[PDB]
Amino acid sequence: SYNGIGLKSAKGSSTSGHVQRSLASNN
Amino acid sequence: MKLIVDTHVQFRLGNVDAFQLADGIHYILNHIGQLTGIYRYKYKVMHQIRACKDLKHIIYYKFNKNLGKGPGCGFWQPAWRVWLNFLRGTIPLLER
Amino acid sequence: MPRIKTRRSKPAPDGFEKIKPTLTDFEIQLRDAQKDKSSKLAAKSNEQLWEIMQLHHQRSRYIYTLYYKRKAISKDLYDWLIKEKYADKLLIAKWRKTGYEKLCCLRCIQKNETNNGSTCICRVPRAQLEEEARKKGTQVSFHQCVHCGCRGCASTD
Amino acid sequence: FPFNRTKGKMVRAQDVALAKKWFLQHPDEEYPVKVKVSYQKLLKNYVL
Amino acid sequence: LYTPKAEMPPEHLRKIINT
Amino acid sequence: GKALNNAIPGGPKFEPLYPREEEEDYNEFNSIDRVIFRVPIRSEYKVAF
RNA sequence: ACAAUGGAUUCUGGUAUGUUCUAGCGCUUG
RNA sequence: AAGCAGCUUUACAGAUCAAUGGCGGAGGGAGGUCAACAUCAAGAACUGUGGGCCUUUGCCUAUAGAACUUAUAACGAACAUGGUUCUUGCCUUUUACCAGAAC
Ligand SMILES: O=P(O)(O)O[C@H]1[C@H](OP(=O)(O)O)[C@@H](OP(=O)(O)O)[C@H](OP(=O)(O)O)[C@@H](OP(=O)(O)O)[C@H]1OP(=O)(O)O
Ligand SMILES: [Mg+2]
Ligand SMILES: [Zn+2]
Ligand SMILES: [Zn+2]
Ligand SMILES: [Zn+2]
Repeated sequence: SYNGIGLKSAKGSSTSGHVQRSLASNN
Repeated sequence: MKLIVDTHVQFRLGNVDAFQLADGIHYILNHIGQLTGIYRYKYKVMHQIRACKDLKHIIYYKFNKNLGKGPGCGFWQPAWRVWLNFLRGTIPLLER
Repeated sequence: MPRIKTRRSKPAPDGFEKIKPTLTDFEIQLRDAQKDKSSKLAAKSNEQLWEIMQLHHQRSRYIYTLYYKRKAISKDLYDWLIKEKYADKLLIAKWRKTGYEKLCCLRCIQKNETNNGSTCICRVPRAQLEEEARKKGTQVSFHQCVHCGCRGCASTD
Repeated sequence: FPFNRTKGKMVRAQDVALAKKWFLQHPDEEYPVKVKVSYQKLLKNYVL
Repeated sequence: LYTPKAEMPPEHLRKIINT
Repeated sequence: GKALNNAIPGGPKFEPLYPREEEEDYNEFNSIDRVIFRVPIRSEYKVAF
């Protein structure tokens, strides 16, 4: 969910806006 | 309009089963972007063409539960309503 | 309920096989009347539309005289002929009225089709048309109405 | 609605949205990603 | 002074379009 | 979720209703040494209340 | 202890442009 | 509510068979992919009628009637398009477009 991360929109970004959590950052 | 009327002609001539008629109408309404070319002259129709594509994903994966990949799905009622509402707003446009 | 014999359609009642050769002869004349006989005149082209309105009248007079005049068909057969569009429900519904006994068709009494609020002139009695033309000193100029080519539907003549 | 009724007015054939209730619900986790977008994209037309 | 529309036969339309 | 520019996990995504968001006031109000961090404020918290 | 997936196509493109192409007799003089 | 009485009717035998009094009657019923005209988004909102004030309006007071629509607000348990303006997107110009707003 949009927990403060990601984009305002994917319209002008030229990306998809797909956010996935970094499995590397845990501790 | 003719492409939809012709399938009922093919059904009535006996050449086409009633399931193929339901599948044929379902094929037309979901493939207007490749059977007509209506997008060239009114590109706001890409909302309606992508609505009929997005409805097809909802219909197929509920129709094809425990069935294989194949043609015969003819639940054309959701995609029929899209073009009837597309025709609702282009009557005042084309009359002008 | 349609004209086409579908499977939703009800099978015909008992007296239908006696009257079926008479109704087929009206049905093959209507197929020959719609045949696109190519004619260049507007005077001839509506005269071919006039032949269809005559055959629609005559097919409905036959079902009218079977049931209302001579009582030769049952009410269940007569309701079947209306639902299967063999007879005009609303034109027969005028033949039962007193002034509209020999009514030409439903279009020739519409007060809104005409430029005046009037019926067609084929509704007018012929003896009335002879009288008004006698005062003018001419013969009557009406021959056939433009809607279906009638020559007088007035009940008195 | 409308199965809790026993009477009511007629609606048009246009107005009977058979597939509207499918995207007003959560799909499930089992659906692939190309059809979960179709649930979201039909919701977007519903909201507007 | 309003009577409704007169309900023509099907062949009357059919002859016009053939013509 | 459209008005707050949040994304419900199954819901739709929109444009910002107020895209002029990047302005800010330099102030001691919402700084890190002010805020107690106990529960992450989810987007479902922002939409429920 | 992560389930988040934007697009999409038509039209306006070096000979353009411009002119002439009375056959079938209009009364009299010439 | 069985039963008795009171009441209302009822097929009525009546009293009267008058003046009466009550209810019903002094140009139908069901409909129609028929038409016309009104009316359908607002102090939670309407109109008729009587009374008073000011000088008709408005207010106050008394009374009668309110169909349809509306509270997770709208005739439609449904859902398109266009114009203008602002802000973006695509990035040869335009049209056609992108996707948010306001009217
Ligand atoms: O090739 P796939 O990825 O497996 O997808 C196909 C494809 O649709 P999509 O490519 O958009 O998913 C077919 O559509 P076409 O493009 O070939 O026309 C569609 O059937 P239709 O051809 O009738 O549209 C078929 O659906 P199904 O095989 O279930 O009838 C569907 O396969 P999926 O079932 O995997 O979506
Ligand atoms: Mg230029
Ligand atoms: Zn006549
Ligand atoms: Zn006539
Ligand atoms: Zn006539």
